[PDB]
Amino acid sequence: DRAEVRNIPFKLGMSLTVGGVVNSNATRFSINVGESTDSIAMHMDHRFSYGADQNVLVLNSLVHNVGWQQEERSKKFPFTKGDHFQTTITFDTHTFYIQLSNGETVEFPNRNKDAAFNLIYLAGDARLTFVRLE
Amino acid sequence: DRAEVRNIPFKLGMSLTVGGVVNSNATRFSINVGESTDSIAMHMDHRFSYGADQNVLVLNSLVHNVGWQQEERSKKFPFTKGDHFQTTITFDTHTFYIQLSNGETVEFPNRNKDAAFNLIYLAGDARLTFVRLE
Ligand SMILES: OC[C@H]1O[C@@H](O[C@H]2[C@H](O)[C@@H](O)[C@@H](O)O[C@@H]2CO)[C@H](O)[C@@H](O)[C@H]1O
Ligand SMILES: OC[C@H]1O[C@@H](O[C@H]2[C@H](O)[C@@H](O)[C@@H](O)O[C@@H]2CO)[C@H](O)[C@@H](O)[C@H]1O
Repeated sequence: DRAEVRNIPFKLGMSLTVGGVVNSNATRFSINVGESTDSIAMHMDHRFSYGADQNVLVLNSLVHNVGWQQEERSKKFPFTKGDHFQTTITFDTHTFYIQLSNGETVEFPNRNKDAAFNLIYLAGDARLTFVRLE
Repeated sequence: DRAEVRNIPFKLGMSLTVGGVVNSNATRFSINVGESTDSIAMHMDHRFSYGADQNVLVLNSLVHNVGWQQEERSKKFPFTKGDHFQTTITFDTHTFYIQLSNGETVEFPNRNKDAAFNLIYLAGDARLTFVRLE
C-alpha cells in the first residue's frame, strides 16, 4: 500500500520533509499533497521510464471527479533507482516550494489557494523511510 | 477521521514525536503504534473522563480478532483539554519508551518483539498538529 500522512494538517508556514528509497527497477513514483487520492493540489511524479518519459519530474493537480489539470515538467532529476532521496515542501497561498535531494528546487502553483492539506502520500515504485511535518 | 502515518516503517532505533491539541471537552484520545486499527502493539489512551477513569493514562496492546491484552496504567498526566501536548516514542525489541509533554516517561513492553510498525494513529478527542518520524 501507499505511504501516507493523513489528517495532520499541512498548513501555511509548516515544512514537510520526506525521505525514501527508489525501487531498483522503478518505473515511476509520486509524492502527493492534497485531500484524497482523487483530489491532489501538488502531485510530483518521478518518471524513470514512463512511455517516452525518462528521468523527468512531472507536476500537476488532480481535481475530484474532473481529472488532471495542466502538467508542468522539470528535467532536474537527482534520483537513482535503489537509492535514497529526500524532498522538502513548503507552500504559501500562491506557490508550492519543493526542494530536491541535491538542493535544486521546483515551484508549482497553489491553484486552489489552499492554506492547508489533510493528506500527503507516496505512490508507485518507491517507499518512504522518514517524515518531518512541522 | 483519525490522524495517521501509514506505511512509513517505524523501525528500531528511530524516534517518533507527535504534537497535537486536546479537544476542549475531551473524554479521551489515544496514540497507537501497530499495524491496523485492530492490531496495536502500543496503545496509549489519555483519559480525561472515561467511566471512573479521570486524568489517567492507560496502555495496552490489541490483537487482531482477539482483543485487548493486559492493561498498564500511569497517573502521569501532564495534559489539559484545549491545550497542546507533545509525545516522543522510541522502542527496542523489549520495550516502548514514551516521553510525555513534561519530560516524564512511561515504558510499555513490546509484547510481540516487533522490530518495526507500519501504522501510527491518533484517535478520539484530540487532533495532531505535527509529526517527526526519523
Ligand atoms: O499529469 C500528471 C499525470 O500524468 C498522467 O500521464 C499523462 C502524461 O503525463 C501525458 O504526457 C499524457 O501521456 O497523458 C497521460 C494521461 O493523463 C499520469 O498517467 C498520471 O498518473 C499523473 O502522473
Ligand atoms: O485497555 C485499553 C482499552 O481499554 C478499554 O476499556 C476497558 C477499561 O480500561 C477497563 O477498565 C474495563 O472498563 O474494560 C474496558 C473495556 O475493555 C477501552 O474501551 C478501549 O478502547 C482501550 O482503551
